[PDB]
Amino acid sequence: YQQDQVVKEDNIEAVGKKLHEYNTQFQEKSREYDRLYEDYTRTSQEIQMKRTAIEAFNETIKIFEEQCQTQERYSKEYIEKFKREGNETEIQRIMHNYEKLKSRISEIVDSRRRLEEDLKKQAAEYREIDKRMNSIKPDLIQLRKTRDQYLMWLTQKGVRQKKLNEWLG
Amino acid sequence: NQSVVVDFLLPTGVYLNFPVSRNANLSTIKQLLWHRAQYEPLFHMLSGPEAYVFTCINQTAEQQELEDEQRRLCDVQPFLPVLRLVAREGDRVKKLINSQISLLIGKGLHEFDSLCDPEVNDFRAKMCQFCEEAAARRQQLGWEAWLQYSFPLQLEPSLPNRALLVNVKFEGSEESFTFQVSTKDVPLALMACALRKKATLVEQPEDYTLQVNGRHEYLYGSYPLCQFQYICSCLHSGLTPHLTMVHSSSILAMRDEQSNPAPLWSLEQPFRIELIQGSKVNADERMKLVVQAGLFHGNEMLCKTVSSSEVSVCSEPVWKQRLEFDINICDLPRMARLCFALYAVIEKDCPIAWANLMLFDYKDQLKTGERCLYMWPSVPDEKGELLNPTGTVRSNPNTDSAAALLICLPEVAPHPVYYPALEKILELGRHSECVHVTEEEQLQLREILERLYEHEKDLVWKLRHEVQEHFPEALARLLLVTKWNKHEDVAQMLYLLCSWPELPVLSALELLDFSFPDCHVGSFAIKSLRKLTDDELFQYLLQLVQVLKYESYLDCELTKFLLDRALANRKIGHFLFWHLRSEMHVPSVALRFGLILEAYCRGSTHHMKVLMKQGEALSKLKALNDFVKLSSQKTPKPQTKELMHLCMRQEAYLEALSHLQSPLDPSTLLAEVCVEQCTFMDSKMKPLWIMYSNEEAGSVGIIFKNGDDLRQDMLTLQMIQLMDVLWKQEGLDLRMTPYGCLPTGDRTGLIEVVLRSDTIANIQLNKSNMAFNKDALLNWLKSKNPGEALDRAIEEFTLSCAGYCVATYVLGIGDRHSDNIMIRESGQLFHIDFGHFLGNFNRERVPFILTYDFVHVIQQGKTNNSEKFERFRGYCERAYTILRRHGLLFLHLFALMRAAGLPELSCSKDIQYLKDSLALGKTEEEALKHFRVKFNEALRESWKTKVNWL
Ligand SMILES: COc1ncc(-c2cc(-c3ccnc(N4C[C@@H](C)O[C@@H](C)C4)c3)cc3c2CNC3=O)cc1NS(C)(=O)=O
Ligand SMILES: [Cl-]
Repeated sequence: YQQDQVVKEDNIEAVGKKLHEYNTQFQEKSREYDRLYEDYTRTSQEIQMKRTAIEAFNETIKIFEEQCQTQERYSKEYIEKFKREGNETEIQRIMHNYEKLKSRISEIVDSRRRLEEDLKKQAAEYREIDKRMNSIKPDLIQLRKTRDQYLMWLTQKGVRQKKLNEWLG
Repeated sequence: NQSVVVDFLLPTGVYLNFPVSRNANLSTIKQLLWHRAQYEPLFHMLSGPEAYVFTCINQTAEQQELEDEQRRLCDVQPFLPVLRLVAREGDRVKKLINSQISLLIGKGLHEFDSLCDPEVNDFRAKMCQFCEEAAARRQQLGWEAWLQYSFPLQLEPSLPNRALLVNVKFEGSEESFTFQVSTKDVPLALMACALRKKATLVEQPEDYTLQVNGRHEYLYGSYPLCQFQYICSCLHSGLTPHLTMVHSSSILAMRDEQSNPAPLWSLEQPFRIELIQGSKVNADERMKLVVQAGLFHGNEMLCKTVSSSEVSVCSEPVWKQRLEFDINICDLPRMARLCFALYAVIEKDCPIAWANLMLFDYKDQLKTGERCLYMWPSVPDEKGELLNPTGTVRSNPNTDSAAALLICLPEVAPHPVYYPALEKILELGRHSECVHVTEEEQLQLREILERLYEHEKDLVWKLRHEVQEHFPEALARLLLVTKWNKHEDVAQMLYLLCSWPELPVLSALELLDFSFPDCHVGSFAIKSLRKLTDDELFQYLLQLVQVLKYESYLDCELTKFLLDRALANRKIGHFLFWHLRSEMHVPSVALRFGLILEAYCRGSTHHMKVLMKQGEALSKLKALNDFVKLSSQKTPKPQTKELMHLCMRQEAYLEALSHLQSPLDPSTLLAEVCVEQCTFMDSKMKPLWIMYSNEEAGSVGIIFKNGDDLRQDMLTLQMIQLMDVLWKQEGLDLRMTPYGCLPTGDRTGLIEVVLRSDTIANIQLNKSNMAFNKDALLNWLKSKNPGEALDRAIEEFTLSCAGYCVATYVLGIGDRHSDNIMIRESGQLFHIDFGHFLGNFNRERVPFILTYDFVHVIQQGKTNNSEKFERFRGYCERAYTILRRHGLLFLHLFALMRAAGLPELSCSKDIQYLKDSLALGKTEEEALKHFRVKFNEALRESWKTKVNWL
């Protein structure tokens, strides 16, 4: 009784010719997916590097913010005792030193922000890769199942293993 | 440029910014800092330089107090060139360890904290405590015990009774005493005799041990001198041994370098789940998304896999569906596994991603409430299943960009519910024991258990009491016939497991496979693995590590077992460390492997120092290989070789690569780089060839290969080693050279250089005819073995060729040719670069292969020498037979390696290859007559191959 065969019956040479074609297309699409899966994994590593580099910027900035806390708390003592007793020159050094610290932080924040912009762009890549991967999968699967149906059709028909290997090579 | 601008934050609040050299050590920078600080405000408030320690944010985003100030800023390698001064004191011992662990293991310890996971926090708490105790307990005990931990004996698997001389000396004294001693002498005999040479009063022999000078290999215990690898290696070669007597005190000097730090079934309504929302889905808009779900236990389904409706494709698809499964809450087994797969479908099949969740948590509680499962991408393969129940349970680490199904396990009862304790299991399990006295089914079960199908399964289940009684080894067969989707059955089977007799190591290996998920099963398996000797455990350590990949929870028996053994034996620790460390780049295992490496490190602070030196050597080799890779594209090789050296001459490069224990063998010492002999090979990834020297020993070499994958070559070499042990254990030394191969990192590793060797292709290239050219291998062995030594050299070749012929047949390794087969000057054929195995490459069985060239050497140049050729046939036949006797060991081991995700070892066929190649389905007589037909046909083929060769 009836069974849903995808292969239309022509002859051994006609069917074997399509096995070579469908196998060639399968190996080529398998190369394509594997090329993307590298870019997937590589990007997944690169994003995770970037994500911890952002954390290191956070922690470094934290250290700078702690320095600002200290300076303001510490300066209180040696500005009263310096305002009286003449030394407004040291007050000016103390404070200009502080302004040089605050100015460095802005640069570190600027470089943090640049990496945040890279991670945003590289997240866009990752997603697009995965989208492209998921569009190629259904082709890769149906070409696998087609290739296998033609093998099984020829095996049933009684085609010798030497002949099948000519086509699959 | 050479110098870096560095930010300096002083504790007065003052900020100071100036250039310093990359090569400058931190102590030099602190001097420059104090010199500059003078002329900046509030200097007089600071204490002395020694009162403070630099702090910085390292590459792993963590603050590090930099205690060792003899370190270059380029090796400290802070994230930004920013150094902060802080108060020295505050338990500096624990601070320093916590820092070094992060850099050593690759992942930062704060990344465990960030997760806010109890399971992680309890693991760390429980295991770090456990390891800290053992290491403290190790430090208390004697020097002999410590010597056993640090340098366990390297014995042969073990007749001669010969006499041969041995050089001995003492520690410090230049002069040396050579004296005679027989093969079967216990080490004390040599020591006491060496002390008489010292006297002819002062010391006693039991406060001493012999060090094989050159290396960290010590000679002690009740075993005779002939069973030690060094002496055995010295006897076979003919060379004289060289030892050094060392005092007990001098060994306590190694031990005390540094100290370790101080210290219900009342819920019968069906199981169901709420599927809420997708997130961050990437798919084609024309298609529509479906989510298929199914409950699993091991590989088998518990019930039918119900699915969702087709919602339209978008980033944030929303279902809000109740999914009801055909199984009750009370029926669920302990390791019940809900498994998802998001599919993209044409409306009228693309697997996007998948995710698995354990229904019970690590504290035995049934999980309720919302869960945001971050999914893993589906990769298409030959057997495209709906779901992936063998896949991991921990979520995708990339929560930033990855997909996710949002679901919600409903509240089943007001108070929480657990899986019952072992007491309540044995309550239900003990009862309902019945149907004794059945004679007809004793033939039927024996027939069944001397070889599963559904008819046969119910018979095994009925006669489970008799299986335990008469067929104990068939536990795994019984475990699978047990219906895990009914809690009555699960109680009854567990009751038997508690009373089940201890199985042999072989049987217990099978029970570690993914098909046997239950905690009680794995526990029983380890119970039986606990009798492994350190030598035998080492032979399976790769496989045990891989099995962790399909464990459910972090704290498990297998992990505790591995850590137990690593803390007791430093060599096992060493190789456990690198097996784990080389997979920390793999997202699916990074956390699990991360937390274990922390535990090991905390109980192995001694070795932690050694692994740091290795890590930094490997750190520089990447940088060196990357320069060579880039240079090869630009210029010719000769000049790249001189340019490689110029990089190797540097302070940071020379010292990092100099003076470290080999990763391939921590007993082996890599001392002085021979930069003259350093080079790189012509190969796609251009792997570095680093030669060392040692005035104590003696010339070791390594290969740093980066870009290709070495896991398959390690597995293959592990197996050829395992074979060699099995052959040696039946008194057959086939002169194999299973060189060391260790994956250290992301497509990165070391390979042992076998000294005094060349490829068959290169040996034959000297005497070329350009279209007799033969006898090139035979001519070569004359120059390296003159006169009487040639007869040995031919025997080494015959013996070695036999083993490598059988090995390569059995493992199914093709693509064997002149430029990947190597001879040694001793005359030992050995194989390199096993890129493919088990028939892969296209997928056909690799026939047994004799080369004419090798047969000609075996026959000693003669056209017919059947006396000598029969010997070789016997060596092959004996070899093959022995491997069959241990066929199940190979199958079980390879079955666990399926965990590793190697392309060429991924399924039953790949395992079946080993079954057929070893003819395990046939009797030993039948197997061996089939091997002769293969042999004979390889011999007929041998002529036909070289007649075609022009
Ligand atoms: C896993 O992958 C590998 N497995 C093994 C090896 C390998 C290769 C050779 C060898 C092969 C061919 N030629 C030579 N030369 C002769 C020598 C006098 O001078 C050299 C510069 C060239 C040496 C020797 C050894 C090993 C392992 N232990 C050895 O002793 C290499 C790779 N990696 S690769 C490069 O990509 O094949
Ligand atoms: Cl940077």
